[PDB]
Amino acid sequence: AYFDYTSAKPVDERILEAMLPYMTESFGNPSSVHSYGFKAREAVQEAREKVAKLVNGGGGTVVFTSGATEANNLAIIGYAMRNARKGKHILVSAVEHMSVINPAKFLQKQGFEVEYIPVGKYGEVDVSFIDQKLRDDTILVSVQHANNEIGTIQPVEEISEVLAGKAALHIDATASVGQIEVDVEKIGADMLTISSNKIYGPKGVGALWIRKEAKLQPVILGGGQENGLRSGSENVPSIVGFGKAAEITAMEWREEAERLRRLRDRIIDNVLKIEESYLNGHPEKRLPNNVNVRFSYIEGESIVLSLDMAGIQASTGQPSHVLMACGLKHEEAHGTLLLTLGRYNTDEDVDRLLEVLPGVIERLRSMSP
Amino acid sequence: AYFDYTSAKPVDERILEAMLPYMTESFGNPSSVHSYGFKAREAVQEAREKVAKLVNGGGGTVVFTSGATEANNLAIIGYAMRNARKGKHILVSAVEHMSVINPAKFLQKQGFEVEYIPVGKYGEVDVSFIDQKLRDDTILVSVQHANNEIGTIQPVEEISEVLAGKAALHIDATASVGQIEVDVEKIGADMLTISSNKIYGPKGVGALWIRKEAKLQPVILGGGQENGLRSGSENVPSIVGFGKAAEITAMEWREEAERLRRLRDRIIDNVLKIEESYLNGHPEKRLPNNVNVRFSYIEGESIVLSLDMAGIQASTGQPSHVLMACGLKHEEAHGTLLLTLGRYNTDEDVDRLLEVLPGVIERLRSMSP
Ligand SMILES: Cc1ncc(COP(=O)(O)O)c(CN)c1O
Ligand SMILES: Cc1ncc(COP(=O)(O)O)c(CN)c1O
Ligand SMILES: [Ca+2]
Ligand SMILES: [Ca+2]
Ligand SMILES: [Cl-]
Ligand SMILES: [Cl-]
Repeated sequence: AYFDYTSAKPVDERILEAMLPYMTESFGNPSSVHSYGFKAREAVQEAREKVAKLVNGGGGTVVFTSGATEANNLAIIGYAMRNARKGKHILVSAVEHMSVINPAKFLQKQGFEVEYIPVGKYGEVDVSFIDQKLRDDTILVSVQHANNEIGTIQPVEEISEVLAGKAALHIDATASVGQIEVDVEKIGADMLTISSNKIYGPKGVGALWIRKEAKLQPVILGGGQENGLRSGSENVPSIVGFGKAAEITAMEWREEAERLRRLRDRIIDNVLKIEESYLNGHPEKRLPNNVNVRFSYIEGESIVLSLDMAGIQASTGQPSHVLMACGLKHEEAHGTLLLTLGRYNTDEDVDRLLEVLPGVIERLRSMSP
Repeated sequence: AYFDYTSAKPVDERILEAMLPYMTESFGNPSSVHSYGFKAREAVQEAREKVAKLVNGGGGTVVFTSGATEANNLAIIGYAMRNARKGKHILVSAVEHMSVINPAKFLQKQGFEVEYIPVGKYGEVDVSFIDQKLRDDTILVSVQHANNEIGTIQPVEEISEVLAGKAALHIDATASVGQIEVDVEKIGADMLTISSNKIYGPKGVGALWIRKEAKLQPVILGGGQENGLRSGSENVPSIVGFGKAAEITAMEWREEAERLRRLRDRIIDNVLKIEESYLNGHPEKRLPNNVNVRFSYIEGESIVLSLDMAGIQASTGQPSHVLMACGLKHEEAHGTLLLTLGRYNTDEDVDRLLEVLPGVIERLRSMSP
């Protein structure tokens, strides 16, 4: 029973089917000026449209990348380096993915003033902090749409109203696309990170959606693909799969989200029956697929081990920077179990989790001094 | 009939077969600490071994990337930024791929002294130039193993002897792996770029092989995968395909090279029967898969168009920086046709090319004033 979807997902069989013809039969380079080239270019353009449409991104351009990490690097470093003449103050949430944090830290070494936005006890960013700390030399703000570790949905719409026409807003939507509504006009994104595999597309591809008139400096240099912003011969099969994923997700995500919510709530209601159990992240303003719970007197790693031994895959998340930002003590954060759900989970999976987990907690507590 | 293999290749059916299980069934993240994670990690390690073995790279480490462009960026910018305290003089060949040149140009903006190595009339780099221009503050030299446009094989072994224990040698081997012998001990590479699709693996993956004790600064920042040098969740299916490609290439490349040579020589012998036809690149020290010819009074683009119309895919290569570096005039470089061969070419393809091409040249010349 697999409850580790936020670490990796399976490629939907429908997506694979769409990809395969581009591997072997129609394998052209989109830059080539012959019929094989043309078909590849047409496939890429299509795929590009399907990704844009998913997030209502007609007001900007999709840039294909090798995944969310590269796209986050491009958003943070690409925008900041390109726009540094307008100011060098940057605001980054304390609970961002490391593929946003470490680029921010790189910019600190390049002379940018990076100020981290604190979060409250459920991991919600402090919007009054952003309003207070916003300056005329603030050029960029990065706040994730939601947190993939503790599930909390961020108030990005409220943030966008604070930042309107003063600083660019980068929103990492890796955890939210296909889970909750992601409309770059509603949330006011200027840049939006998207992961292919998080919507059951192929690994190894993703995108940064960039709003019209937002200028970036490329990170990857070369033959000038992606209109100069991201060089390298197009990975047409992965792009096509990503496109198919996006189209499928546009049609199916609302139903899937409700199904996952149903399984999530079953898990949470019952797991919290365990003595001295605690939910991490917001209990309602929360991704449909996320259950993050900690247990007194226990190590998360041993839960994960015990669950593995019983054929259940899970995660725990140097303790998590996210949990520490919410104010957990070292000992509290060490007892954390992360169950993340997905397209192929069943009621039987949840039955199985719920039959095993209470005894796992009991045994590990028997061991605590 | 497809003669544009250096723009894109088909994925070998055997490679696809190896990849597929990791798409849907065994889809774990190698960083995950459960059975799905373990299998993914084992697959990646294996694949990694198979790529290293192909280039005799036991004396270093394979770093997986999204392809040759990213790997070239990593080699040039990663090494240079990391080692800049030892000097900031860099030597780059005049005929390098743009995914080496544009990173070099980026470094020029960062205060590095980049000096371009000239080539002679067949595109061979001037080794006496390198010896003359090598200084105690030269930290890096980038010379491709061979040129994918004009086919010329570079004297990298001789270059390595000049540079032994004074400057790092980066060799872009994107055009050579699987065509000619690539042994990083024989050619003295400190960093070696490898492309997956160039050996009929999946697009969207490649590697930089890095010799032990060579230090690089990462370009892509995040979760610290690839031992910190290249962050991002592993694209396990593409890595596995790359690995399979490498294993297959180790076994089959010598036979394939001879077959391609046989087809190449047929083409060259007969195409040069055309009046005022000229081979570009060295006629013997040349990749088995490369035919680059120009024709007086003609535009390469119209040849390519005419060939497309007859169901033959080819290429022409702001004129090519490679051809201009060899000293061609604008008008000469504009008349260039690039036929690149591959695993699936047949004698019938060559028959077809040779039946069509002479009449194509005649018609286009009828049009010249
Ligand atoms: C010799 C050489 N170097 C590297 C590259 C870059 O490869 P890619 O566009 O697949 O990233 C190319 C272009 N196919 C090449 O032929
Ligand atoms: C919210 C979030 N941001 C982006 C990433 C980076 O994704 P990847 O490792 O696939 O590049 C992750 C890690 N899965 C994530 O969950
Ligand atoms: Ca603006
Ligand atoms: Ca050394
Ligand atoms: Cl909160
Ligand atoms: Cl020469």
